[PDB]
Amino acid sequence: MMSREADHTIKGFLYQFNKTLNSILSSTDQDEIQIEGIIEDIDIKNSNITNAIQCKYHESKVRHNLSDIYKPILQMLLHFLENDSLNIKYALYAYFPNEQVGVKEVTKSQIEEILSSSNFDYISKYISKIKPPKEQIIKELLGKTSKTTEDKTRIKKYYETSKLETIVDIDKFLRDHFVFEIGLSYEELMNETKNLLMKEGFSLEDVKDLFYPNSIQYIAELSILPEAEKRISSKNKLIDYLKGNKKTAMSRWTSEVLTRKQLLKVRKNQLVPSLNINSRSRYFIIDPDTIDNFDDEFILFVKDYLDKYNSKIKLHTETPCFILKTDVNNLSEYHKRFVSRNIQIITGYIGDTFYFKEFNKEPKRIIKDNWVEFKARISCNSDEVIKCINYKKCDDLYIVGGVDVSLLDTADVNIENLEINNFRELKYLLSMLKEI
Amino acid sequence: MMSREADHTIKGFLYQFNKTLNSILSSTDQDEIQIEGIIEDIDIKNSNITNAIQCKYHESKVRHNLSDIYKPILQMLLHFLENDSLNIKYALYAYFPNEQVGVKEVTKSQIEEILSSSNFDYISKYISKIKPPKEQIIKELLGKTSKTTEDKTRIKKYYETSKLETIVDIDKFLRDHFVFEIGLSYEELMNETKNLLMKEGFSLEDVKDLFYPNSIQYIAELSILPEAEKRISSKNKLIDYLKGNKKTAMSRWTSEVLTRKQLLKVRKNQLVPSLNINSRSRYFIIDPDTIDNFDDEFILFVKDYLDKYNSKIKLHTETPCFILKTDVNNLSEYHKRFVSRNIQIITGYIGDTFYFKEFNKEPKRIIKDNWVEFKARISCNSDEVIKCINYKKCDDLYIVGGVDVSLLDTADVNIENLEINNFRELKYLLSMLKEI
Amino acid sequence: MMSREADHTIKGFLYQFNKTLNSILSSTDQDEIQIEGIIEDIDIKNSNITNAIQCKYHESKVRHNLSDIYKPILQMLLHFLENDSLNIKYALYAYFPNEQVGVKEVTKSQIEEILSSSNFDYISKYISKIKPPKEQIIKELLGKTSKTTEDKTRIKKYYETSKLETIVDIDKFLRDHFVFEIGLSYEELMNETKNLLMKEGFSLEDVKDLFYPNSIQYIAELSILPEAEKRISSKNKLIDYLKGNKKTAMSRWTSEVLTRKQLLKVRKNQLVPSLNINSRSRYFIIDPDTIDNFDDEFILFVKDYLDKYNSKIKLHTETPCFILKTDVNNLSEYHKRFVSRNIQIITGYIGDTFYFKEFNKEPKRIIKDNWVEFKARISCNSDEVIKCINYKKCDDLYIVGGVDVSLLDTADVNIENLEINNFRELKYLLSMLKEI
Repeated sequence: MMSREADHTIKGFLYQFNKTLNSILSSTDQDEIQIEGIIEDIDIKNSNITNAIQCKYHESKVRHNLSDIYKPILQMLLHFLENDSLNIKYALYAYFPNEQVGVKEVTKSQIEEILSSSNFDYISKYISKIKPPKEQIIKELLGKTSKTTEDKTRIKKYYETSKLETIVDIDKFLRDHFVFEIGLSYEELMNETKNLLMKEGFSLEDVKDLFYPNSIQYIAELSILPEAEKRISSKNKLIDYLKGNKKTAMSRWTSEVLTRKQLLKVRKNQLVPSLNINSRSRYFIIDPDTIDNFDDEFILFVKDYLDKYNSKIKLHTETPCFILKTDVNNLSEYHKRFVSRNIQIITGYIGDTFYFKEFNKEPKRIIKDNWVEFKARISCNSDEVIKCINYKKCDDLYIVGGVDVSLLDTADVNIENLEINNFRELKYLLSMLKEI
Repeated sequence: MMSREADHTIKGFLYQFNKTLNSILSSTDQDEIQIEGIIEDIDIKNSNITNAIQCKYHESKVRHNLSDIYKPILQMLLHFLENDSLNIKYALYAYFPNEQVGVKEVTKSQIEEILSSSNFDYISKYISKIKPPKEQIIKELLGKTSKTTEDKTRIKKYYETSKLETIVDIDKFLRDHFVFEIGLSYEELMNETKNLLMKEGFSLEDVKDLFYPNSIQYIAELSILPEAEKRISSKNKLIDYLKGNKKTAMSRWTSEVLTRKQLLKVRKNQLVPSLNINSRSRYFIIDPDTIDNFDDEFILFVKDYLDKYNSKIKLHTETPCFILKTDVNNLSEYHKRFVSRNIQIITGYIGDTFYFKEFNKEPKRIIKDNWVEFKARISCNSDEVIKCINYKKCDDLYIVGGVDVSLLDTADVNIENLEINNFRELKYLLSMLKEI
Repeated sequence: MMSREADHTIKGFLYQFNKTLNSILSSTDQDEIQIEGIIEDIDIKNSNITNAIQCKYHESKVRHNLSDIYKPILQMLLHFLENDSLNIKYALYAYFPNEQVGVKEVTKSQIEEILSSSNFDYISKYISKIKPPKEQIIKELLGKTSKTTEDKTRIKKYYETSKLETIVDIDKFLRDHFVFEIGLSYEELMNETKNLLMKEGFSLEDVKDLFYPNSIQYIAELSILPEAEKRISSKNKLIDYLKGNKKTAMSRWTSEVLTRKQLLKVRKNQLVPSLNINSRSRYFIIDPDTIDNFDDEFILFVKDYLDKYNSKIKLHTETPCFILKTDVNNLSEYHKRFVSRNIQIITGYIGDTFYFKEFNKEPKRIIKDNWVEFKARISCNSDEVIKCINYKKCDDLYIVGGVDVSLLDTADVNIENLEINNFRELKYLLSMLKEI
C-alpha cells in the first residue's frame, strides 16, 4: 500500500504531461505554467498559484457513482485553510470510463451532502480540524493518540444527529474556488501522445525517450526557480524549445520519465550502443537519496560494473566514472572500501577537493597481464563539478532520478536517465545483471 | 507538408532532364538553354528568358481531370505581371497517365472558366492581387493578418456574386502568355534515360552514379554566369561536352539517391572505393541551408566519419577536410562541438582568414598508441580559398547542397555532390555509420 | 624620460621591501602594514591608511642641498587636500649620501621658504591648484591648452611679486601632515637584505630567486582584499608564513626592483628543471592588455616555444598550453594567424565556451615523423578556468606581473610569476632566445 501523497504527485505529473501535450500541439503563445508548493509546507512566499493539482484515482467499473468521491476532497478542503491563506485554487481531474465530461457545478448542496460521509478515518483525519467540537473530551482523545471502538461509535453518533457547526464561512468555502473535470485514461493516452509528438523526422525510440521527456522536464522546471518572473513564456520561446535544436536537446531525465512500472524495457537496451564500443567513457550522475542504501553495498555494484567495462584489456581503453550525491566527505567513506575485489576507483574529490584531472583520465593498459590501473572512477553531483562534458565526455550520459543540471556545458552528449532505487536494478539496466 | 517551391524546383530539374535527354539524343546543334530567375527575387536584369519552368504535379488516379490545375497557374499568372516586365512566359509539363497529348489551346473561354477556382486559400494568397477591390473592408481584412470564417464567406460571396473586373488586359492575359503540354511518367522515365545513356562506353554503376549527374549539371550550369553571351552552344561544343572530357569535369553535381530512407538508394557506395582505400584525401563542400545546427547538433557526423576513416592507424593515411557555407567569423564558434566531443581537429578559416597548409597537410600518425593526430578538418565555402579544395580531391568534392561554383580548376577529380538534409544523412553516403 | 608615477611605484615597492625586512628581523608581534590606494583614484572608500607612499629619488653628488626635494613635494601637498578628506598622511624616505639621520622638522618657516619654488613646470602642473587664481588671466590660459613664453613670464611675475593667499589653512597644511626620514641606498642594500635572509637553510640562488619574492608578494597581498579585518598580523602568523612550508612556497611572484627590465633576471634560467624534463606540461597564465603587440605577432613566440618544448619528438611527451587574458572573441580574432608558420594549437575555447579538458589531452608524440598533435595550446583566462592546477598540472608556472588568482587550487603546483611586456622576453623567461 503506497501513500496517497505519491499517487497525488503521480497524477499531478500526469496533468503536467497533459499541459506539455497541449503546449506542443499549440506550438504558439501558451499559458504560463507555475508549480504549486503543496507537496510540503515549503513556504516559498508566493501567491500566484493556480494549478494546485492534488487529484486522485481509484478503481472504476462503469460510469460514475456516489462511491467515487473520497478523502482527497477533505484534505484539499483543509488545504483551503492554508496558513498563509493565499490563492489556493484547486482542481479535480478524476477519470471515468464512460461518463459525461464537464464540471460538477459549485452549488452548495452538491458538496454539502457529500461532506457527511460518516467514516471514522475521514472524521478523525481531517474533518475534526475544520470543525472544532465543543466536546473537549473528543479533542483530548484525539490529542492522546488513543481510541477504541466504542469511542468511534460515539463520535459517529455525535456527528450523525448532533452535527456541529464549523468556524469557516460555508458559502465562501464550497462555491468560489475548486474546479471539476473528467479525466482520461493515461494508459491509452501515452500512445496517443507519442504518436502526436512524432510529427517531425526525429527517430523511432528517441521520440519516446529523447524529446517527450526533455519537454516534460523543461515544463516541470520552467517555474522551479525562486524568481516569480521566470514563468514568462511566449510563442518564440516555445518554438525555440520545439525545433530550435531539439535533435539531442540534452534530454536530462528520460528513462520512464518518472513513473515506475515494474521493470524498464526497450529504453534499457538502447544504452548499449556507444557503450558496447570499447572506446567510450560513459558517465553516471546519480543521487543516493533516490537510491535505497549507501553504507557498503554500492561498491558491490561498482565491482560488477568495473570488472566488465575495463576488462578485455586490449579492447577497453576508456575508464567510466561515477557521480553520486551523497556528500564529499562521505564519498571517501567508500574510497577505503574500494580495495576489496582487485578494484581501484577514484574518488574524484580524493577527500574534499575535486580534482578535475583524474575525473577524466584515460589510463593506458596491459595486454599480457589482464590489468587496467583503474576500472572506473567515482565522484559526486556537486556544483563545482562540470566534467561529464569535456573529455571522453560521456558519449552516453546516465543519471538517476534527479540532478544539479545547471552550469554544465551540455553540448552534443547523448544524455539519458535511469530512475532507480537500488544498484541491483542499475546492473540489470546497464546489461550486467540478468534479473532485478 | 512539403513546400510548393521545392516541388517547383524538382519539376524544373525534371524538365532539365528532358532537355538533357533531347540534346544527348540529338548530339548536334540543339535549341538554346537559359536559366530562369524565378526561384527568388534575384533581379538579374535580363530579358532573354523563355523557359520559366515552374511546373508542379498532384495526385492522379486515372486519365486527367479539371482538378489537376491548382494555384501554380495563378502563381504564373501573377508572375506575368513582373515588375520589370521581361519575357517570363511560363510552361506546365505535369504528367498524365492516359488521354490525349498536346497543348490545352489558348481559348479565352477555357481560361476564364479555369480562373473561377473560388478557393479560400487561392483567394487569400494570389487571386486577391489580380483584382483590386473597390471595397476597402476586403483590403483591410486581407492586410489585417487575421481573418474569420465569416470574413472568408463574405469575400467568397463578394468575388462570386459580385465578381470584380481585373485591371490587366484579359485578352493579352489569357492568350499570349503561358504554355501547356502533357508530361510523362518521370519515375519510369529515369530507367529509359539511363538506358539511352547506356550507349557509350561509360560503365555499369557509373551510369547510375557518375555520368547522369554530369549531364544534368552541364545542362543546368551552361548558362549561370553573369555574362549573357556565355550561353552560346554549337554542335562542336555539344559533342565536346558529350564525349570530349565528360569523365570527371570537377564534379559539382548529383540529384539522385534522394529516396529518403536510412540507406537511400545507391550512391553511398560509389565513393566507398575511395574511403576504404588508405591514401585518399577526401574533401567536402557543405551548406548550412540543408545541414542543420552547425554549432549545436552537427559534429556527430564529424565524430563518426573521423572515428571510422582516420582511426585505424595501420591502414588509413589521410585526413578528410570539410567545406561548409557558414560565415567566416562565426566558424570558430560553430567549432564548439568538436572539442565538445573529443574529436580534435582544426577550424579551417581559423577565425577570420584562411591559412591552409594545415588544410591540406598529411595527418601524421603513430600505430602503437592507436593515435591519429587530427581526424579531419572544417573550413567554410567562402572564396577566400576555394582552389585548395579542388586539388587533393582523391575522388570527390563530396559537395552537400550549396557550392562555390567558380575559382575551381575544371578537371580530374571524380564525382560527388549530394544535396542532403542533415548531418546524419551525410553519413550514409560517407558510409561510416551504416545507419542513421 | 621615465614617468614619475612609475618612480613613485618603485619607491613604494622598495619601502614594502623594507617593511618586509623589518618584519623578518622581528618575527614577533609587529606593526600592521596596509597598502595605499594612491596610485590611481580607485576610491576603495577606506580611511585607515597612513603610508601613502609617493616618493621619488634624484641625482645626488655630495651631502644635501635645498634643491634635493622636487615637485613630488607639491604632489603630496595637493594629495593632502583629498576630495573625501581622509587620513592621507604622506611620508618621505629618500636616500642621501652624507647627512644626519633625522626628520626635516615641522617648522613653518622652512616649509614656507621651500614653497617659493618659482618654477613654471610646477606651477602649471600642481601649484596653480593650491592657490585658487583670483585673477582668471591664468586659469583661462591653463584651460586654453595653449601658452607662450610671455604667458610663462606673466605667471612667474604674478606668483613672484603679487603673491596670492591660499584657501587652505597653512598652519595645518605644513605642520601636522607629512613625515620625513633619511633613506639608504637600496642598490647596495640588496646584498645586505640577501645576507640577512640567508639565516635558515634556504639555498644560495633561491635567496635571490624564490624566497625574497615570496616575502615581497606576501606583504604586498596581505592588504589587497576588500575586507579591512584581514590586515591583522601576529607573531604566530608571521612565524607560520616565514617557515611553514618554504620548499616550493607556491611562490607566485618572482622579481623585484632590480635589473628586471626588458630582459628578465632572477629565475631566468633556473626554471629549466622540469622544463628540460620531457615529462612536464608547463602552463602559462598571463594578460595581454598590459602587453602591446598582440594581433598576430604572439604566434611567433608560439612557433619557437612549440619547436623546442614539444620538438625532439622522441622524448617530448607532455604538452604546454597558454592562459592569456585577451578575450573569448579576440582569441577567434587572434585565432587567425595560427596555422600559418608550421605550428598547430588548440583554441582552448573553441568558440564562445571555454573548454576544460580538451585544453589538457595528450598529444602523443611520433617517433618516425617528428610530429605532435598540438605542439602547444591556447586558452584565455576564463574565470571558469581552474585548470592549471588539476591536469598535468603545470609542475612549473610562468605568469606575467599578476593575473586573476581567485578560484585556483594552488595545490601541488609550483606556481610562479615572471613579469613581461612582450613575448620576446617571455621566451628568455623560458630560456631559448639568447638575449631579451
